[PDB]
Amino acid sequence: GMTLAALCQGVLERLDPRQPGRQLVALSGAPGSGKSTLSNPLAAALSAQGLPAEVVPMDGFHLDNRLLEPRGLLPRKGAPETFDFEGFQRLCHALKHQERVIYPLFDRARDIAIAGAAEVGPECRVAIIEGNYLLFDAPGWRDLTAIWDVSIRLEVPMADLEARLVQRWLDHGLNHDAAVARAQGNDLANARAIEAARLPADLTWP
Repeated sequence: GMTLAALCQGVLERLDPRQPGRQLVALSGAPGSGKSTLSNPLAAALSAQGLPAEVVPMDGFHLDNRLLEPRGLLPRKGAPETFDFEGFQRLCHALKHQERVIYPLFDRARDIAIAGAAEVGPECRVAIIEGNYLLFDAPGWRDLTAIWDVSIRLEVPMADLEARLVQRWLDHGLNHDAAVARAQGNDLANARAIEAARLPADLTWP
């Protein structure tokens, strides 16, 4: 019930042109929410209105499997406790007042996070930070809401998330039974934890 145009305008109205440094806009979804398909056009819309914006994903902050494994966390990769929270938090802080900030990008195919893979530069006025746990009512995570200048929740029904996740796994070459089991495991449990621990957003799409 909201157009991208109205989303862009709503973000702009809520930002403060007089505010020193870089502004942060959070877009929080769940696994399967397709959040990157919203954040990127939003970045482009804002840039077109004279606010150069870029999308900064949180995925680069996954711990490596070599850490997760001995901790018994490997089967839950994607869960909040499988992220470098303190490192992500440090990035969010750096983005406000550092001119130039290097950060990691997650390589899905290789199932690793690559350090030194991306940079937010001084020309960027707004960072749209996208992730699953940006409005998440848990220790540490809940403190992030204080950092955001504007926050957006991407709201997708659980049923829709599931279907999208199964397709994901089907694409990966899993058969249907397997794809369902895989999705119903981790991803959907995370989606559920997210729904169970919602912090309020400035704006909700759609």
